[PDB]
Amino acid sequence: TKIHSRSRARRMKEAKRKGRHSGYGKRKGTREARLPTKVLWMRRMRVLRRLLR
Amino acid sequence: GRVIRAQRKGAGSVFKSHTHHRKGPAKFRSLDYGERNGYLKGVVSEIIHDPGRGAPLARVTFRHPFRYKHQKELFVAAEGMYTGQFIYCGKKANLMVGNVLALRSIPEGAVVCNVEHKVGDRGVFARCSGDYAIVISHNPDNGTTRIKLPSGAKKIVPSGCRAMIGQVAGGGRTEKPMLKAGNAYHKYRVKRNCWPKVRGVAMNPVEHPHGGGNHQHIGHASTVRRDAPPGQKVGLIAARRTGRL
Amino acid sequence: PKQIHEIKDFLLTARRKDARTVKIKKNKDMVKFKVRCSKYLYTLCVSDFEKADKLKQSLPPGLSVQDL
Amino acid sequence: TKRTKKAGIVGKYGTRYGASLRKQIKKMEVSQHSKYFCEFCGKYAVKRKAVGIWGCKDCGKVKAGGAYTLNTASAVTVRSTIRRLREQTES
Amino acid sequence: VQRLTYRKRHSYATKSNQHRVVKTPGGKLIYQSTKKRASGPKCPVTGKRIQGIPHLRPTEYKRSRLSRNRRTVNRAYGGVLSGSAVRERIIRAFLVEEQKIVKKVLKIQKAKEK
RNA sequence: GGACCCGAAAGAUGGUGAACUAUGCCUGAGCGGGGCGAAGCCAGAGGAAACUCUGGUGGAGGCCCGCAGCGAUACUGACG
RNA sequence: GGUAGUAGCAAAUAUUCAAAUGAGAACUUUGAAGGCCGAAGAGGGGAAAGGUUCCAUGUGAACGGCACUUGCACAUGGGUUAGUCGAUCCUAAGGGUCGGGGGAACCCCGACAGAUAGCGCGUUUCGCGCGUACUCCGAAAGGGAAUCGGGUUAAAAUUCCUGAACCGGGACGUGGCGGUUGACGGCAACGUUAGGAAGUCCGGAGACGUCGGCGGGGGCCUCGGGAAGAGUUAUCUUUUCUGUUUAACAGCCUGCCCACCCUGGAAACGACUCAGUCGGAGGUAGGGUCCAGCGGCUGGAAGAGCACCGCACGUCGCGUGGUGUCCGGUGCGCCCCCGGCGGCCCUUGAAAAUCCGGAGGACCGAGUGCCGUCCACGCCCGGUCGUACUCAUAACCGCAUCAGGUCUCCAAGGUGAACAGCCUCUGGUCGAUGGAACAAUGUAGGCAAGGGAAGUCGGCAAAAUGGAUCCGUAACUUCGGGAAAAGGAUUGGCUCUGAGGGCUGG
RNA sequence: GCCAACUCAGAACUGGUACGGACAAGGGGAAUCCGACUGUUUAAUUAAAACAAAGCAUUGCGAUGGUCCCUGCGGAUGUUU
Ligand SMILES: [K+]
Ligand SMILES: [K+]
Ligand SMILES: [K+]
Ligand SMILES: [K+]
Ligand SMILES: [K+]
Ligand SMILES: [K+]
Ligand SMILES: [K+]
Ligand SMILES: [K+]
Ligand SMILES: [K+]
Ligand SMILES: [K+]
Ligand SMILES: [K+]
Ligand SMILES: [K+]
Ligand SMILES: [K+]
Ligand SMILES: [K+]
Ligand SMILES: [K+]
Ligand SMILES: [K+]
Ligand SMILES: [K+]
Ligand SMILES: [K+]
Ligand SMILES: [K+]
Ligand SMILES: [K+]
Ligand SMILES: [K+]
Ligand SMILES: [K+]
Ligand SMILES: [K+]
Ligand SMILES: [K+]
Ligand SMILES: [K+]
Ligand SMILES: [K+]
Ligand SMILES: [K+]
Ligand SMILES: [Mg+2]
Ligand SMILES: [Mg+2]
Ligand SMILES: [Mg+2]
Ligand SMILES: [Mg+2]
Ligand SMILES: [Mg+2]
Ligand SMILES: [Mg+2]
Ligand SMILES: [Mg+2]
Ligand SMILES: [Mg+2]
Ligand SMILES: [Mg+2]
Ligand SMILES: [Mg+2]
Ligand SMILES: [Mg+2]
Ligand SMILES: [Mg+2]
Ligand SMILES: [Mg+2]
Ligand SMILES: [Mg+2]
Ligand SMILES: [Mg+2]
Ligand SMILES: [Zn+2]
Repeated sequence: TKIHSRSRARRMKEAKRKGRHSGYGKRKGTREARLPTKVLWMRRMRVLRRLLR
Repeated sequence: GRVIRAQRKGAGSVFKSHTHHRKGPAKFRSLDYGERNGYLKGVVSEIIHDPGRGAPLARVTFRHPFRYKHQKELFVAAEGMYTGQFIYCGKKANLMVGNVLALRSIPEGAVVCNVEHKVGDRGVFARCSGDYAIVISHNPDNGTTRIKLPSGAKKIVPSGCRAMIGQVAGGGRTEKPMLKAGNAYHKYRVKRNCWPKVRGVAMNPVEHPHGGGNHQHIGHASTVRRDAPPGQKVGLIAARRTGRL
Repeated sequence: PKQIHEIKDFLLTARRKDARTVKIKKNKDMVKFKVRCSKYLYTLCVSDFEKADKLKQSLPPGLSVQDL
Repeated sequence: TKRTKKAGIVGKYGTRYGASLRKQIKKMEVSQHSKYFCEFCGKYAVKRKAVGIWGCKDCGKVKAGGAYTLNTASAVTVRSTIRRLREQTES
Repeated sequence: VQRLTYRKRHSYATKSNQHRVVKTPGGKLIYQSTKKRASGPKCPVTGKRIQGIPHLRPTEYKRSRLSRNRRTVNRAYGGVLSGSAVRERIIRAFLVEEQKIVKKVLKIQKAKEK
């Protein structure tokens, strides 16, 4: 099979996890589209309710 | 020179009623000995929606008078009835909402619905949601009763005709504005192909007496004869008057 | 397919008329005995090879035996 | 926070159909979507299933009522008239 | 990323043309027909499911295909009415008969008095 | 009378088409990702009270941008 | 005939090198290179429609708008295998009818004017009891009895081969089960492979809209480690790539979200979801029952498939042997299925065949055999027709190998909000007659100093604006909007800092 | 102690001020006329102010009936009120 390596993708993932390529000039979707606040609220509610329990 | 829409209605085949999802005709029990002389008890099992009909319908189960089986009926629901309620039909049934009684046993001033015209026809009058008939007076001599119909007309019917105590449920439906064509579309989708309606003055002369002209206008009196032939009888038929009150 | 968990039931199944053949498979950690009947194939798993040899010796004379 | 000054439920219609029609339909929109007291089980669990049909979530009883309210105004008057007539007949 | 095709000459995604993806011992993915979800027996009085009976297609309940214990409940009206409904029916029958006897004896006493 | 030859727009009679298109009915199938944020609900602040305000939650609409689908405004473009 | 060897062959990025065959090669085949389709495809299948176009061999002429050694052309042969996939069965909108009513008649209405078909029990084949005028057509997408891997052809396969299952029907034999004539256990939910029964009656499944959130399962995607092979290696790279599999069916286990049962009796109210909601009509709590599963283990089943490493014939052994197929993580990810809530309706979103269950108990048997038995095993059978192939920038229609039209299933990586655009992997493909030149005029696509609509009927066309983050936003208003009003600022790379979680352990 | 994900917000340094570097992707404002709006329309010269629409109003009708089809017989509205 023809070569299609994932090394560049993995290196980009590492750089992103380090915080690279995440500025305002690298964003196309809105904050909601990138990560809905509903998801964050659900996560927070689950975490806090589990802690209280 | 073309058959007009009103004329084409009668042939049907696109103007027939839409009855695929209907639950069957709503009517009283067939008049029999028990209802003529005593009373027969039934139990309301379900209150259901009948597509194309504003009033809800009630499923009632009766014990067959002389057979070992269940007698299932579908009545037009009167407001206030509920599942598990006992329904009594007959001459000796108590005067309570939901019971079906012969008009001879209903005192004057009572409110009734689904009133029979002929003894045993199982109900033809005051069947729509929020509608009712009022018993006016009884005539023992000729065995007839006078009632007031929803339209205000007073009709004399034999005192043996049956009627259900109370008014038809679902009243007040027409007071809510629809606000949009889609609601009317949904309403008439289950009734018949009678919507939308095209104004006669919007047509060409060939297909309507109101058609034609360089301006939109009827061009002659919109009041037509009672004996005007089909295709010519359009507008306000046999109007005794027109305009505001 | 069905599994027989007892050597006694395995012998009972093998004794009946409709038992056609018996297949013995030698796995690393156990020995499998398979009997072909009319409706089902019955497999008995024996963890110890000594009891497997005893069972092989105990197979009815009239039943065909194959080694896998 | 106060999301709407006066629209309330009819805010779903936006700026369509006119203020008067929105105000007129507000009453029906509120009433038909509200919970009603159940006489049979003493709970506020009666909800409209279809026009004129009102079922209780708790005890499962289903009642035939008004198109957009559990009890129409004329229903009480009809009940009172029928009760009076029945009492007169029984007496 | 193997892409699949229908195994039968049905080419539309209807309710009766459902499938699952299964990996065969040959190392390839393949479709397999799956039966439509069916609701099990329901109690007409309460409207809730009848316990002790699996939810299968009507033909899967056939006697030759399903064991008797799986399609039966050991109680009066077993498999048809729920336990609470049966209890209510029994209590109602008993109390109504008792009240009928009470009415009869009351009528007899009233007739004797008059 | 076919009436020197050829020629109408029409009229009549009897049949054939809803595989295109129009409409009703039955039974199936299909339609990214985003924006605005109505009811209902939670908490807090101000106030003598009435009541008002704030921050969240939720996801309504013949609502908006827009992919597929459906359609076809302009170039009065190409072709003609 | 002239027109005239003239008009034309120009959309869908693109070909090149060597070799083979052949009289003849830009166009056939092999290999290499350079490109395209880019998963809502130029890939892999079906429905309709076509009808042999499918596969092998060969080829004068015609045709394949240049050419051909070639082929969807021509000629000679071959090819479509079913109890399990469909039709077949059911009924939908509707269609066709008896009788009756009309009609000169062809015909019209259509169960509406009427001694219905018949259906069960026992039998001297006769008796008894039920019997509301169509037991007909109508869906290769509605409903619905049953099959799975592995292998195999030039061309067929869930149809052929092997192995392993299932469904329907028939008849008996053995064993087992009940007789307290018609089982046992659990307080209960209910459990156990069996465990009476006829007319009559009743319930359920089949059986159903749409939208939104959340949760579970299968497949895919993705990260790490172990081993096997391959790629790069002037330098670096324990790194880059590939594959590391488990079908129907049988048993056991498990028991989501709900639902249900037992104990008990709650305000200082508590429990609880993303959202809701629930509780003296009995919550919280403790303990249980049941339901789904495309969940787990085992049999099937490693003997198979795949990868790798060897010996051998070396013209025809579909030959012979070994090693491995292992252990974890992660998620508003994508496709499908399921569960449970919530929103919407003057819209409430089929029927029947068929199957299961239940109410009743006429009637029925014996003492070492009788009467029953939906239990297990054993035995026999399973009709007719369709099945090749294309499904389209040449296999359907459009007079054609026409840039049009024609229903639907599957759907990888990167960027990115994104089945947007752009690039890539699997698969496919370079098929649009070729060569030389680079005049005018055109078609399509750009740029242009200074001015900026003076052009023109008219700003037609083009240009300008555009994503995201922060600040800010007027008149008017049906108070819902206007609104992305308007108007401002920022955006790369690199190195860091801070915040936002899960499991285990008293 | 062992694991886990990509979101958000800040700070230095740095490049010819480049940085939504391709792709992707509103021009905006002040008024007049018509139609309320969404929807529909002359397949192949007109998409519009035309049609429809919710809202408003009028007319007939209680079944031995209103409207309509049919040569006749009988039918549609009507599983209706
Ligand atoms: K005419
Ligand atoms: K219409
Ligand atoms: K109109
Ligand atoms: K006119
Ligand atoms: K006018
Ligand atoms: K059971
Ligand atoms: K002449
Ligand atoms: K057609
Ligand atoms: K349709
Ligand atoms: K040749
Ligand atoms: K006749
Ligand atoms: K007929
Ligand atoms: K079918
Ligand atoms: K096989
Ligand atoms: K259906
Ligand atoms: K719903
Ligand atoms: K299967
Ligand atoms: K029984
Ligand atoms: K075939
Ligand atoms: K086809
Ligand atoms: K100008
Ligand atoms: K001018
Ligand atoms: K729209
Ligand atoms: K519009
Ligand atoms: K337009
Ligand atoms: K109009
Ligand atoms: K009529
Ligand atoms: Mg997103
Ligand atoms: Mg006018
Ligand atoms: Mg058609
Ligand atoms: Mg737009
Ligand atoms: Mg797709
Ligand atoms: Mg060929
Ligand atoms: Mg006849
Ligand atoms: Mg039949
Ligand atoms: Mg919605
Ligand atoms: Mg991924
Ligand atoms: Mg092996
Ligand atoms: Mg019984
Ligand atoms: Mg033709
Ligand atoms: Mg991304
Ligand atoms: Mg006539
Ligand atoms: Zn209640």
